[PDB]
Amino acid sequence: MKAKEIRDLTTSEIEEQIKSSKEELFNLRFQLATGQLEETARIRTVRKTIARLKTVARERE
Amino acid sequence: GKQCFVTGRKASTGNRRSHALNSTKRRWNANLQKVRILVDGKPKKVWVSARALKSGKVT
Amino acid sequence: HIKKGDNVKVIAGKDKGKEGKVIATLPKKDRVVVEGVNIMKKHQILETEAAIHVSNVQLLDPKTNEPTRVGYKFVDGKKVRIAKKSGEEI
Amino acid sequence: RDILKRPVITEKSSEAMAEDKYTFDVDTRVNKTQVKMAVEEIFNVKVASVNIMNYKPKKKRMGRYQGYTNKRRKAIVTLKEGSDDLF
RNA sequence: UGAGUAGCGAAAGACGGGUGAGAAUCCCGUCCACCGAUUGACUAAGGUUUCCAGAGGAAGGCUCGUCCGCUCUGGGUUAGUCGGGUCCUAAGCUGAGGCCGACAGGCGUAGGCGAUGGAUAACAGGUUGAUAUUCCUGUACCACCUAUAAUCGUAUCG
RNA sequence: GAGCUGUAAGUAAGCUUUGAUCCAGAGAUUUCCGAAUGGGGAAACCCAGCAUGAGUUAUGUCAUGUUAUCGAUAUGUGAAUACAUAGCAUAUCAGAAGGCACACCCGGAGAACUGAAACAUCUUAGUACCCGGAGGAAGAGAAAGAAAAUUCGAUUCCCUUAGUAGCGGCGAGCGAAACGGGAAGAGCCCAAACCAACGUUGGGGUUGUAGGACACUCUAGUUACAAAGGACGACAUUAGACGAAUCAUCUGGAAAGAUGAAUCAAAGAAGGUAAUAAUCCUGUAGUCGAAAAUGUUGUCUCUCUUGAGUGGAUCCUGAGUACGACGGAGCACGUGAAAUUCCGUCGGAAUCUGGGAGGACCAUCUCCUAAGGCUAAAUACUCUCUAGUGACCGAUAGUGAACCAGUACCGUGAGGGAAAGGUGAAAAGCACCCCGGAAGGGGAGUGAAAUAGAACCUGAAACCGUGUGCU
Repeated sequence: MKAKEIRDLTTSEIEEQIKSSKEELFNLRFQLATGQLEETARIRTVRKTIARLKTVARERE
Repeated sequence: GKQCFVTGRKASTGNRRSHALNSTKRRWNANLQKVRILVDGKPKKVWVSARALKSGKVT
Repeated sequence: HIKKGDNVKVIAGKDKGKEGKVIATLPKKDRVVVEGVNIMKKHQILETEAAIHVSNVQLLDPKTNEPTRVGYKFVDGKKVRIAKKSGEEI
Repeated sequence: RDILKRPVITEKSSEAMAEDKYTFDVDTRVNKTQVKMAVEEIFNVKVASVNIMNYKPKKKRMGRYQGYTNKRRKAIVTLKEGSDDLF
């Protein structure tokens, strides 16, 4: 039971994958490897958004 | 794995007895013959017992 | 059962018959922390409070300020808590 | 893609930066041709050559229970132009 | 109990200076001593991190230990040419159909798997505490793709 | 309906009354190996083809689908060899494969140790082991039966008959049935005579008081068998919610104990609370509650459907079958005076005036109708799911395993196989001072207790040390 606010068109769903996954999660991991990253709880927050994004995408086949 | 095609005869098992009643295992085999019979496709050679060939069967 | 930020009276223990205010709740171990009772000394040396069993405290009546039990009657569509020996809503 | 996992910052890699050689941890089941095409699209840098090597799990025991670490694949990439600018 | 008894697994060490709570046993230097068709240098099998650096002394070391193939924390293995696969087959193994056999299964054709063998393109020098025909420097080679060209439409490939 | 991010500490950074974390029903994603199925292989690896697509002036590179074997159905399908038929290339198939509870059941094949105080017939024993086929049960099942009454009426299981009749180097030993008392309890469908097509498909027909075809005036859907697909509301599981009643004093660190006074009870089962509690907490007796999925049931839909007797010209009622001889097996019954029924070889019948049985065989009486096929219930067993019990164990016991045990460890391999539970109510797990390099110890402090200090509840013996009265 979470906030399923994602209701936009299917074309914008693909736009929200490269943004959320490719450039946000990837950048947050290299920052921690050298070590500059506070607010480390954000790693989980981005990961769960990607799970929600692909769940609604499969619901529309 | 040899059996009569027409009826289904197969070998059995039993005892061989002597005068002193000593028993050993033996087998009774069927009198199968390799005979060509009529088949829907090619006429092939199958194992048919001599009893089946009685009463009139094709060849 | 015993929500935090309530007024309770201790009926068993060293500090029995002493009113206090609940400041923490540990439902996994069924332990309740009451303000001003069960003082502990830890060599680190500081003085703080320890936990007490939930079965040693009773809620205080709003009117008589006496220990009592808890009941429910479904006054509204939701569920509310009342007190035995009276009818006042906690 | 997300073939690269983490950058490697060690004492041997620090002297390898002077030769424009960067050390990354990559996926176990990828070839260096795939790693070659992954740097060029993320940092927009023209690469020269890629080396790669494999390791083995190490038996490390803490407390009372023995176990093994994960197998590691390490890649070294040589750049002719630009700079990755690791922080 | 045997009893503070047997043993402590082929062998040459001496001294000076340091570290240290503690030194015959650990580091540095000098002398003497032993092997040298090997106790020297590589590599196949096998073992799987025992390899490097900085710390430690409960247990392991047949004594001691400030030391270690032992404990803790971090590091280390880079290939178009080297060995193997995208090449080839010995001896053997497995075999579509097929033959035989109470069952389970046995044998065997075409065809495959299978090196200890055949075929196959690179050398020299330098560098770290740990990698070197792998990194770097200099000079090469082999296969494949792309755009004009000498010469070519009987060429050319098979 | 208020805290949460498991054991697991602990430190960070976070989420939550705009309903975190948790419980239940329903969906989506699900790497690689493994029947493993594109080919190979030393399982968890390597190497490809075909069709699209993503990037490169172009190769290299990558992603998504598909390509095993056998079998069953349509099409094209020279051979040798005139037409054909073996081989072949495609298209389709919730077709098959492998595992599972080393329990229950049915088949194939089938020991020895042991007893007979030796041993060969016999026994162990049709047991152990192996292979095959299933099912939630399997197997048997609708009289060619049991018997001798002025009879019964499919099969299965329990009691009794009974250690009886019998079998037996008549030794050791093996060992029944019918009657009678009970659990449960329904019976049907095919081949033939006959009827019309082009040997085929429909109708008709299923039996012993003899049935039917043929000629004669001739009317209950049973989806557990009896023919096979679907639509109609009530209970039961898979989360839960309400739910009566106690206050004082003494000892003590703590009261539930003792002394006194009260209350409830369709609730005095149990567990936890600083000690032994019907009235402190979770509960119990009683009642209520279901989005959604899954079972059972019963009132209409729906799908089939010809209900009765006298006459018997003629015809039909299961063939290499019954039976016999030879060599075996099984019936409690060891070939024996051995009926009853199975296998291998060889001979080989009759057609209601027919045929079989009543323990060799013949005659008379009585009963029945083989050579085709299905069928629930009473019966047997537990790897699992929920709820309970015991004059059963309490850490050398109880499962090998109360601890992360089929683990350590041992062996090339199949395989074998351990030891280890307890601080305190609450970590409140010793701030601080002194001896060291540290381990350890003496104070102080927490605690009712620290000889309860994590090698932690009590703490026997063997054994090892110190000091003392007599010798």
